[PDB]
Amino acid sequence: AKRTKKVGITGKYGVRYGSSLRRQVKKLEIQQHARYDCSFCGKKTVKRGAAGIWTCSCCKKTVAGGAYTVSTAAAATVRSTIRRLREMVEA
Amino acid sequence: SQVFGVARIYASFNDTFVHVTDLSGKETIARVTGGMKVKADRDESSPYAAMLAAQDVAAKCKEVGITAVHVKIRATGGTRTKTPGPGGQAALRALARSGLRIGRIEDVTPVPSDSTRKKGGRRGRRL
Amino acid sequence: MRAKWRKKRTRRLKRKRRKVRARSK
Amino acid sequence: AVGKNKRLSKGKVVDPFTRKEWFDIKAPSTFENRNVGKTLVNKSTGLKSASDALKGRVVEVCLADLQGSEDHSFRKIKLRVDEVQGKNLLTNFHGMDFTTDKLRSMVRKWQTLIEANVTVKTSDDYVLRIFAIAFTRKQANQVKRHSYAQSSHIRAIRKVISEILTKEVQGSTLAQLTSKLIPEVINKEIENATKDIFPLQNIHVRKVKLLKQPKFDVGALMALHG
Amino acid sequence: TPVTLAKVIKVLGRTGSRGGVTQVRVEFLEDTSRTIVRNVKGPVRENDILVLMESEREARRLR
Amino acid sequence: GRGAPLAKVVFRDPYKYRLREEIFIANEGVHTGQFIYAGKKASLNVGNVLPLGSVPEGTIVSNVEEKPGDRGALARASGNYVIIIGHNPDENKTRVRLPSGAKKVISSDARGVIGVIAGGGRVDKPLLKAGRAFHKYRLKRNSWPKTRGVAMNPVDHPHGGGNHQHIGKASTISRGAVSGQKAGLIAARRTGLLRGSQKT
Amino acid sequence: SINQKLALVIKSGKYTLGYKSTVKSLRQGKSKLIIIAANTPVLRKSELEYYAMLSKTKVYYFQGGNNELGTAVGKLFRVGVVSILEAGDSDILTTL
Amino acid sequence: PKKRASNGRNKKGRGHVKPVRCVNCSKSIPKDKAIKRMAIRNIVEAAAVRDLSEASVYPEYALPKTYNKLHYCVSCAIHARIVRVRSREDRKNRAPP
RNA sequence: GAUCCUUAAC
RNA sequence: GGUGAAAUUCUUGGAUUUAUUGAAGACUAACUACUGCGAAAGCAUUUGCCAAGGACGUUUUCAUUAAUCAAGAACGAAAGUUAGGGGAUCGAAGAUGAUCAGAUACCGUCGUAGUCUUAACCAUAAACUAUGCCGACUAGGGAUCGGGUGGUGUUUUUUUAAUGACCCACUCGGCACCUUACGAGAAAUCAAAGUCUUUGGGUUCUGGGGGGAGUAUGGUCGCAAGGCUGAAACUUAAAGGAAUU
Repeated sequence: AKRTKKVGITGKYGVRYGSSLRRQVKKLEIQQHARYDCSFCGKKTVKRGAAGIWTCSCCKKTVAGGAYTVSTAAAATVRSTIRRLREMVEA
Repeated sequence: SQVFGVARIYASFNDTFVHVTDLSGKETIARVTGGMKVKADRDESSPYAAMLAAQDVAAKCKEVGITAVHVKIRATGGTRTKTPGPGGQAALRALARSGLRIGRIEDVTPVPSDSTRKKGGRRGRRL
Repeated sequence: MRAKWRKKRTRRLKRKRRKVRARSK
Repeated sequence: AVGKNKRLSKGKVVDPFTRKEWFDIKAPSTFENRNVGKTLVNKSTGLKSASDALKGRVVEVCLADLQGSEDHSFRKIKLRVDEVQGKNLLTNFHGMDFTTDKLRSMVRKWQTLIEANVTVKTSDDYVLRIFAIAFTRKQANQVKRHSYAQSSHIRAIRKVISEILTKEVQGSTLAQLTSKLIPEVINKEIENATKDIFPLQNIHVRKVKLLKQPKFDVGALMALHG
Repeated sequence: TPVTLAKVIKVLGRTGSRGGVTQVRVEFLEDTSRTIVRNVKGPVRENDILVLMESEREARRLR
Repeated sequence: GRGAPLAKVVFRDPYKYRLREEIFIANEGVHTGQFIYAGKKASLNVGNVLPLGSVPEGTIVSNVEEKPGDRGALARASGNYVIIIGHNPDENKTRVRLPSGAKKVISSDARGVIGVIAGGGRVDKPLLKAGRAFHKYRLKRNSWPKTRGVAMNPVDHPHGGGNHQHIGKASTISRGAVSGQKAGLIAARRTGLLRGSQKT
Repeated sequence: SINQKLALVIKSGKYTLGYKSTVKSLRQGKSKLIIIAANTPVLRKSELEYYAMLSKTKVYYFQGGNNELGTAVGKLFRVGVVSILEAGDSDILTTL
Repeated sequence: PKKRASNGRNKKGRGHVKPVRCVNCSKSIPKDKAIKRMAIRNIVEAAAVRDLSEASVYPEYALPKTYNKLHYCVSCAIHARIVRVRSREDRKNRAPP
């Protein structure tokens, strides 16, 4: 069944710490505990080891990423900016 | 033998910048504007004040020693009014009367391709 | 009295009533 | 504001021309006129060596002045000084441009305006962004009022313009680009390539911008051997 | 003081809120085919000669 | 005690037959088995160690040196980076923008890793727990918990004492104050909530 | 386009999926086209390209990873490389 | 009641058009409801035509002209007298003088 | 641009 | 620098004019229209990929599969909420100069939230054509968009084998415009608001004098702001619509 209406993963904190704080913690904890697609082997086996370390169980490759996500929006922006400047430099 | 500079006229509202630079633009001559000629703040864009500033600039640049000037006239532009002030009409006539030779007059007012945002609000300026 | 400002005044009154009832609850 | 400024200096003249001097600026060998004008500079003191301050100046010059022809009046050319040798500093192509009056005169309503732009690198390692404008015209014997394009003519026209420009630049260095830009072979070439799609007059090429400068020019071609 | 003596050739109508001036067309005795537009505070007939200190003004309207 | 992952990366010794192992601050996107390229001739790719004179304007760098050869000082925390503002070849220098928003001119020979540092967003998550704070500082240092000075005796702090918990005197302390006095807001140019932004 | 012709091959032609069958067919010389995903290991790409240089077999690099290559080939699993043994009704061999 | 069958604008089959700011007050008005007028003038303002022709270095110069489409709001249009109130049956004329 | 107001309806 | 005029502010530590530039974020001018698409909100740089759509044309297929629809859903300008990113411009609040009898307004100079984006909410606008949808019929005319059809009609390849764009007429489907009144209407006006006392083509929704009042209460949805549902006691003879001088 649907065991919780809205607390989701943060049902472990029960009643304490405040609804808004538990809401933020929910948003980041689902991210940090989800599995991510490995861009190398192409199968969803990328898990977080620690904040910033994202290991793949099958291809045995660790990626450096965000604290709670495999890649952050700022990282993607940096990649695009670096690519644009590099391509401009080459030609 | 004709040595030429560039006029760089800014006929904004409430101001008429006139200052002649070299063909490169990096070296400037005779930066005089309406304020230095008119005392009252409401006439910094008057045709009379702009004519005075322009003829002062013409004298200074002719005594520096240039014979011709390519004209580059410009309104406030960008987001702003884009309609040139009275200085635009006054200053070019002032240079022509001074006798500095004139060439290649062109409007260099900066128009935007999809300007950022006008000033004044959605209801605008409710004067 | 503009209808929009009367609407705003009624929302003000509604908010105050809800506050006093929340107190008395 | 002659008498409005309460203070002219918060912390509390020598004429610039005396320390300044004239220099002569020349164009490359692709234009029929060589001299383009004069320019003030500060005196080359040994500590500063104002030749470096010269080596980074750009001059906008009218193509009518560079060609002695009135029909080139609506185009202008940026010339970047790159080499200074003894008061006859010579520039190189930096970019072409139109005049705002000509653009705004050629832009009219009740017709379609097509624009294309490319980012092609020449064969001498120059990288040019070229913009080409085009307009639609009513044919003769036409009775319709506006003569617009069906946005598929626009797409095919933009494609053909882009590929003409890319093919032209890929195969010619900068000097050939200037020497084929000044007679505007591109206009009739592209009208020839397009005329079976939509009449499309006024197909001038708008401004062109550079990104590079040349090297130290030591051994065979145009700058020192004399 | 350099002055220009120029004759009026055309009267264009009374100008201003109160009508105290008339907008007129003045042609200089020297450099004929140089015509200018000015304002005259009094009444003007044809063949009327006006002495002016400075000729570098156009007076279009007054409001 | 560090929010960012580290990168064990091995080079070859150019002068002797031996492998050299280095400790880098992992940039976001680096993975094991990735070749990185340290030098003035390297490409502008993430993880490479170009000098600022070799990178162009707008480049995202990290682990930037203050002076060429101190092996990294600037933008080392998780998610932090340095922006290349501009260059000047004569008297070779590069203006950069730091994570604090401060601009600094430093020599063009100083090096940096291209990209942003991994571990970004770390302070987004609330700890929720004095226990989480305890485990966070247990690896860092003995700076937790923090007793408020107002809650102590006048022997123990400038703020201590009174029949009500209050500071008594202004909590903004001058820069020229001596040790034992510099408790509170040292050299505060302004105080209170700012109705403003950073305004860099 | 390319996925369209791959689907046409699937409908009409014969194909083998996977690196082991691909290498077997390359060895026996009866493969005509090789399609290599974008995210397959570059060492595997080098090995397959060497096998194909030995076999004189055409190699086409798919603009997509193994997931998208499997979707294009019509299957519900990842495919890193697919060897087209023949097309018949597809011009996939002639083109590209 | 309905003053104008066109609702004082030009929108039939749109619902929404991008607005444009006015030039006098910078009011944000819909483009179809703006009162655009094209200003095309000689730069020299035609009183110094001969003066600049004689002061020019090149004879037979083109004497270039400026172009700008200029957008007006309904409030400033009437004040500036670019439009004026007309009779009820005279409001239907669609052509310019 | 200050030109704000008008012992109460019939 | 701005303004009716000024002033706040920035200036022998050169932003405030030029030359080269570089960066950020937003925006997509002129072309731009009584023009296009979308169910509406809405949508205007190039190209690519992805799936969709109207109209047309069909001597193609199925054969009533249809119309509107309580319940129930999807999408829904702006502002607003939560949290990241962003944060250039303009800018609820606020600061401040002026005007003023006062000005916590208009005007001027800054400026946080916001404007932008991602994820999640919110579900309201004069969300208007103030006109529900479907179907049939009833005047004419020109123009315009998309499709199609016909014409020893116009122009360049190569005036020679294929054609694009034009011109003329016809037709379908559109966004729309002029005139009377066939009619309708209280009129303004309306080719629908006509074919309604000569009253019936199908169907959904809503209203029953003005208030109180979109209030109270009970539900229900929302984090909240609030949304949806929604009275009565009491009070009042008018309130209103369209035209006349």
